[PDB]
Amino acid sequence: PIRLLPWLQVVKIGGRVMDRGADAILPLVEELRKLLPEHRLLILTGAGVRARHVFSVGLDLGLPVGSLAPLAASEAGQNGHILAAMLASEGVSYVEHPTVADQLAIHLSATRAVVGSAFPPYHHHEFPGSRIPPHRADTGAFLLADAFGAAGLTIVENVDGIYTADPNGPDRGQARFLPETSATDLAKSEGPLPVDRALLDVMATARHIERVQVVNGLVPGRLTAALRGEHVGTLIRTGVRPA
Amino acid sequence: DKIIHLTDDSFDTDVLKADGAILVDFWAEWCGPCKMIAPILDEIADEYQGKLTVAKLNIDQNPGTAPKYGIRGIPTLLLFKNGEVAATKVGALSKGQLKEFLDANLEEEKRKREEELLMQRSLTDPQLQAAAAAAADFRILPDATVIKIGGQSVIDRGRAAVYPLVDEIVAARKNHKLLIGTGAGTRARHLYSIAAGLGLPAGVLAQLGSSVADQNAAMLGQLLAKHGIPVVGGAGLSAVPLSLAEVNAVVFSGMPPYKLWMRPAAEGVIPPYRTDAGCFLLAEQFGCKQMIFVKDEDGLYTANPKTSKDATFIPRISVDEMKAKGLHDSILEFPVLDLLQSAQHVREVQVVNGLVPGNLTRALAGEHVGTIITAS
Ligand SMILES: Nc1ncnc2c1ncn2[C@@H]1O[C@H](COP(=O)(O)OP(=O)(O)OP(=O)(O)O)[C@@H](O)[C@H]1O
Ligand SMILES: Nc1ncnc2c1ncn2[C@@H]1O[C@H](COP(=O)(O)OP(=O)(O)OP(=O)(O)O)[C@@H](O)[C@H]1O
Ligand SMILES: [Mg+2]
Repeated sequence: PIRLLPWLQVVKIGGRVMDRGADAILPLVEELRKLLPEHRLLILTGAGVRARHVFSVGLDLGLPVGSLAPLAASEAGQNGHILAAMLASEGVSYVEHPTVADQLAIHLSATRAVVGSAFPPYHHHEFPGSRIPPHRADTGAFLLADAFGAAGLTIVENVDGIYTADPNGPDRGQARFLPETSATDLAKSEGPLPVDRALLDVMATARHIERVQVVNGLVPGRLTAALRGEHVGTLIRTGVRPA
Repeated sequence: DKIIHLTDDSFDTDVLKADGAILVDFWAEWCGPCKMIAPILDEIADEYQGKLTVAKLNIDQNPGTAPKYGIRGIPTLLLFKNGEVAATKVGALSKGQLKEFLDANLEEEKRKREEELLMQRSLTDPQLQAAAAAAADFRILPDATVIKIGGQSVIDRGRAAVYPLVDEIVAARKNHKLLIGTGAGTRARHLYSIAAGLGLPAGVLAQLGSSVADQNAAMLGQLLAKHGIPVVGGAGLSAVPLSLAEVNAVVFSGMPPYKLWMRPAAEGVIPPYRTDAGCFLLAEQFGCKQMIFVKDEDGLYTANPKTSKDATFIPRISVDEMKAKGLHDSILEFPVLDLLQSAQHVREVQVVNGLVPGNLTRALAGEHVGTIITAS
């Protein structure tokens, strides 16, 4: 399988990072600004806390998973409009799912970076089993990053990376940092992760992307570093054998 | 212990001016049924840490408070919510009967803490995932049924296959509410072969296949237009409610909207989720009555009957029984059976021979003809 846009750098901004407002966003916008003359970025944005509120209302109404996914996905679309507005003076705009899928090469020939929703357009066709949509922001970013045969995917979280337990949870003392992991190893272990369990499932079927680094967007320089292959967070091996 | 020993004076600041639910025991050392509930009561104090606060008021030491609330029995448990008596429980209770009472009153409080958990904890967390599964199940179109009109199996054949099925559809429509989905076929097989030839990913192939399924929906929907049955899409299905209500049927394109975000297969660039998956998940999402796959064979056989001199027909089979038989080629895409097991609304599918007259009408009326693939 051919790499469609091999020069592409896919960067996913966590929804919970957006939720932090001006304190997290303003520095990140400067980091992103300084990155434009270095990389040809596709900046995909997560949903965060509003998706939870749409879930709490949606589930209280008894709505199925396929109803909740578009709703959740809409929130990611809004953080995208926010981020793109901050980068508008740099010629950056939020672009919709049909435009990402078909006209990305033109949009990236026109500008240095474009913002899009991280979430995939599964809509009604989301998978059952769980009342919570499985194919979320991290999953949607990876499926798209691997589809385009891009140079890489970088997840921008509000934590240093993946830990043995939630670092902001009750057992935070018994949580230790993981500099490296396998998608297989994380899938086997049960409990919470800063990434979707669906992302690890889709990484098993990956074609091009070998590692996905999870980095702290609240620390300026991390994203810049990760994009240069510098190990500044958790590297997740996908299980795509090199040459 | 977490149990607070109250006094006549302390009752204003410890009970009335205290936030959150409080359970107060109006007890006395002489009272037999008190001596019985007392160990049960300091036990629930720990079992209900942060949920409820237990309080005790010995009447013999504090005799003022009891007559204020009309306490004419011992023990009497009063559940205080913001300085007002919410619920009362006079007499002795068992361990289980006390929880039964507390829970039936603290439902709104439990709902509020579960909501808080759904907004603080990660979506990957198992406790959050388990609490969500416990939510209510709503069926959007429950009296509706989803039908797949095969691309290669029927639409690619043309008039001889399509025209009779249209007649069955226009008629059945009077009694049942139908969501008619289309397949793709040989034009999609050709695109796949060309695209694969170039090494294009499944995401790209998925978009190609989608168009053939759109053409078939446009062709099928044209023969039904005189009957008022419309063709739907737009990735939102905004037109489906009105059409199902008024004309009782719609024609949609069976392809999932995944496009470039299509999950690839284990190996190869053929999209694993095609029109069988697109149709099934639309039946699963709306919470439809049944899911019927209209094909060119009586149902499932031991092997492909087009490439088998003698194959045994299977009228009823489960997905586990199918996987265990190891099907070389199935009547339906392998991932549809994996989705059928995970399904919440459509816990079985039916395959019928649309080339045989009446098969659709008979399957629609509920009568089992062809193969029924059950989830468990
Ligand atoms: N094993 C873990 N390692 C690291 N963080 C964890 C782990 N388990 C849970 N967490 C929690 O996950 C949080 C990240 O939240 P989450 O992944 O829901 O947000 P997001 O990625 O910004 O959102 P979105 O899915 O909308 O893009 C961290 O702040 C941390 O509290
Ligand atoms: N064991 C089997 N039993 C019955 N039919 C089988 C079996 N193995 C293979 N088949 C064949 O599998 C085919 C499944 O249907 P078909 O290929 O027409 O898909 P379709 O509904 O047109 O979908 P698409 O849009 O992907 O083309 C049938 O033509 C059938 O003859
Ligand atoms: Mg995350």
